[PDB]
Amino acid sequence: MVTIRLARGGSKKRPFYHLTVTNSRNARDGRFVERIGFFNPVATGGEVRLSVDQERATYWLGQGAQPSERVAQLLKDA
Amino acid sequence: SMQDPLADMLTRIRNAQMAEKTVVSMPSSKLKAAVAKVLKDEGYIADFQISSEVKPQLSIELKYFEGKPVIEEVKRISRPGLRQYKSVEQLPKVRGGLGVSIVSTNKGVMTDRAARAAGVGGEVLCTVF
Amino acid sequence: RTLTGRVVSDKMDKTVTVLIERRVKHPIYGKYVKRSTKLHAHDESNQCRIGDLVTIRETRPLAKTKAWTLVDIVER
Amino acid sequence: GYIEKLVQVNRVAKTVKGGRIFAFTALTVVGDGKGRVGFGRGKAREVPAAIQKAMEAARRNMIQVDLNGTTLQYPTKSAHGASKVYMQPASEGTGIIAGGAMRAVLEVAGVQNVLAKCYGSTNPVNVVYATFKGLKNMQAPEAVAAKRGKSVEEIL
Amino acid sequence: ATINQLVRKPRKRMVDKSDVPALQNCPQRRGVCTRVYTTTPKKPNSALRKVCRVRLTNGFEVSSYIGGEGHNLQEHSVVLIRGGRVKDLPGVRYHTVRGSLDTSGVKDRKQGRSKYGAKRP
Amino acid sequence: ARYIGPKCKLSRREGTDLFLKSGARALDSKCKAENVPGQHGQRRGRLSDYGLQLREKQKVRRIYGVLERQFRGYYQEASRRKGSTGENLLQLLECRLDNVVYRMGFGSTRSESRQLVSHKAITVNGQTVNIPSYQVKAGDVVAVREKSKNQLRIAQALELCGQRGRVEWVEVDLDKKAGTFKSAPARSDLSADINENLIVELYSK
RNA sequence: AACAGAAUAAGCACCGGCUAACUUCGUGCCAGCAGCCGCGGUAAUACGAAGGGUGCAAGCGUUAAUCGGAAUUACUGGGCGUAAAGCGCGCGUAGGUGGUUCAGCAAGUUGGAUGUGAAAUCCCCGGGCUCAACCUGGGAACUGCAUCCAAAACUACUGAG
RNA sequence: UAGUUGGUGGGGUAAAGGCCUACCAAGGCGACGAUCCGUAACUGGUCUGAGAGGAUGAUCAGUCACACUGGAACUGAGACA
Ligand SMILES: [Mg+2]
Ligand SMILES: [Mg+2]
Ligand SMILES: [Mg+2]
Ligand SMILES: [Mg+2]
Ligand SMILES: [Mg+2]
Ligand SMILES: [Mg+2]
Repeated sequence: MVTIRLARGGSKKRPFYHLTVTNSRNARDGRFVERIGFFNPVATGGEVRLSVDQERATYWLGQGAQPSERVAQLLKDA
Repeated sequence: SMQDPLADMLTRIRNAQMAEKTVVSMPSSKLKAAVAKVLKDEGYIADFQISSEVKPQLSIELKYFEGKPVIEEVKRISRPGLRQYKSVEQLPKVRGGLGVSIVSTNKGVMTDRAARAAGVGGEVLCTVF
Repeated sequence: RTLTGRVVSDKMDKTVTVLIERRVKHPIYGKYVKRSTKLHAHDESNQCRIGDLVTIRETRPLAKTKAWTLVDIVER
Repeated sequence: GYIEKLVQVNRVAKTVKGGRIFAFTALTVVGDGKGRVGFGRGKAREVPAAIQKAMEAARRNMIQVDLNGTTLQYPTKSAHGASKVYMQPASEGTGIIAGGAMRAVLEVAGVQNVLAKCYGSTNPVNVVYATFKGLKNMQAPEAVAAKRGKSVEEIL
Repeated sequence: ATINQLVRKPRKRMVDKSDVPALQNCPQRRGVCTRVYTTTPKKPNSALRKVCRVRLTNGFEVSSYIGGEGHNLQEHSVVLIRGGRVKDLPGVRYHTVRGSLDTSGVKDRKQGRSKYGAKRP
Repeated sequence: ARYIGPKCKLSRREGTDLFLKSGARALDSKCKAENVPGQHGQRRGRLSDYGLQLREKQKVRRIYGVLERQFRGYYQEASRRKGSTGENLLQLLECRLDNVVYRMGFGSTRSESRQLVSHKAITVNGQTVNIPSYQVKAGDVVAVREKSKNQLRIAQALELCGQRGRVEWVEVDLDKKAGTFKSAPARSDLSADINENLIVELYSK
């Protein structure tokens, strides 16, 4: 299956996720089909937490992309 | 058996301005007769004449603002066997834009200041100061 | 996609051989060399001569080392 | 005028018979800080007297240099002997970056942005000739423009 | 050379080789010693230099040099050699680290002690 | 690592005032700045041509208190920015926080201003800064923390502002002790003894 | 946020020239030094010490290993009368280069469009960690290769002189 | 260099092919460096350089190749694990 899930970038104790669409049998930090947004939990000041783009998420979700548990709510809270 | 005609027109010009001649006469072609038009409009020679019938000549009169001549150096760039082609970005500039450089473009033989205005690259011929 | 070369061989059966010339430039010395190319175009009717000027195109492989075919003979 | 700058000092000799007679030579360039320079070479029998002789010949037979104002006019390349010299004008913040004996010419001329390099044989008494053929043959265009200015400067 | 020759035979850059041929790409090397000579230098000097000959763990049998002012180096004792080309002696291409394994440095020395391996008083 | 030791001795080799001692008592009375330090303080002659450029670089590096690992770091940010690396090298040494505390006049020496930052007594945007490297911007309201407004180190130093004047890119208020860094300095308020064409040339070769 | 108190916390190489920084004391062709020049034979600013001084700092030095400087394999950018370097002289195949007028063509060439050149890295403008390293948003770039459209000066090919 | 290089007929595999076989034919490649010897996993990139270039492929990422040595197939969507 293909799936929409979260990567992990940044230092220790300061994460920064990436909404990628990947084949399911890959690594976390490995290859991907494309990337559509990010998610910053520790965003402070001028930083933006959610930055999903609704165009490609309209495209992939109509072709059987299968989201994760956190991405079940982050697309919902837009 | 001369292999390149246009490096022979420039050689006679450079030599005659050390014998302090005035008139120079070499055989002509439809390219040499267009280069000397460009050197006249930029201004390095007096005039030029295509005056014969079956061996058409080219009679060039030279300038001397001082005892030193007006052309101080000239070299051939696209020597036959190198064939130097340049686009508009990589097109060279001689002496910070005080010499002339002659580039054979899609719209005729013109100088570097003209084709860069029109945005047409081409083939370099020489770098006259 | 369509190439052009000249024939050098008629020895095999339903199989012709072309030479495709090419001017690549040298990567550091700025000069256009000529370097050749020699294919095995699939002939079809055993009717080309040594010294022709023909035209090839690419198909699926027919034998091994023979994937190009013959479009048409241009000139003798 | 007079701003002095020394470059070289040697110990030349001369064999006569008995012993060997020593002598000192010196090379000193003198400029004005605006574009009038002059170099000088003197030989004498001691250091405080050979420098004075080379200073006097510097402020005779001087050169007027037509600088653009702390820079040059255009990239040029001159040579003398087995010594080849390249110079091209630079930006504002970059100082003079050259080797040993082209700094001393290009200080007292008043230029500040020279970006030079010398090839071939490095001879401090002979790279100076390679520099002064370059500077004394500048043009400083007396023209109506630059991108247009090839109808009134070529007749100059 | 013209351009049409360099296409046919391009410019092949010549290569060098290591002035330290033993201890192949490594900064130090240990070895056990065999003989402690005391040889004489070349012509414009006059001295009596002290030279030990070492068999490494590579199997090579190369001479070495011992610095300092006095060495306790009896034979069959391990050392730790390093590079360094002595201009005076012929055939000597290796120094010897003091204070590392067996040579145990020098004594009563107060200038440049990290060289020759001396402590701080 | 700072520099802890004698401080006339640095001013005594380079042969200038250099503004290192605190009070307005006297130059060359605490110091005796007539000679090069050491034993052979009488012999002189012919500073080498490389030694002139190192002498200019070491002068600028001892006014402010940097070390060379930091100083080359400022030199990289000079050559990054657009135009006139000499002026840009100075304006990254002017915007540093231990300089601006000295320019406002909250200390006698520059090394006193380093200690007032280091003990959390200085704020920048209303929040505490204890780093003597903080590059301040145009319009940062440097103020003094209320727990130490009664220190005589700050009160006495404002009478040492009389022999200094205002540098006309700051403004200081002698009641609430809240300076305002107005704008960047120009290349006119800096003294002509420093040279922006010897330090740039030293880092080529 | 509060309490203790200046208390809890500095070395390392070098100083004859290149090369910033120097004089006394031992030693006397001995011991020893060294990146190269080279010092030491009884007054050593070079060996060993002592004062002094200069460089860097929580690090400093040596060794090993690449690229620079090296226009010292030179495309950009060198040479061959005597310094190293023109075959003993011819003829000639593959190959390289082509006098002069038109005409055609568009393979080179120039301009443009589309598809591509993974993300990171480098560069530019910003944004977060008390600053910085670090993390991160947007752009340029990736010099390429391919498919189309146009121009025709020069080279190629073709036709005529 | 003799399944070697093509042709034809038949097999074989998810799929084109000397992949395999039976006869036919005597071809194929090579100084633009085949063949053989010696070494080495390649790439996006890193390190120097003003630039052109020169070395080099640790950590991070893509691809390949192995799982004590040499073979071999089964199971299965997909392994010669
Ligand atoms: Mg203490
Ligand atoms: Mg000593
Ligand atoms: Mg080179
Ligand atoms: Mg012949
Ligand atoms: Mg990328
Ligand atoms: Mg270089």
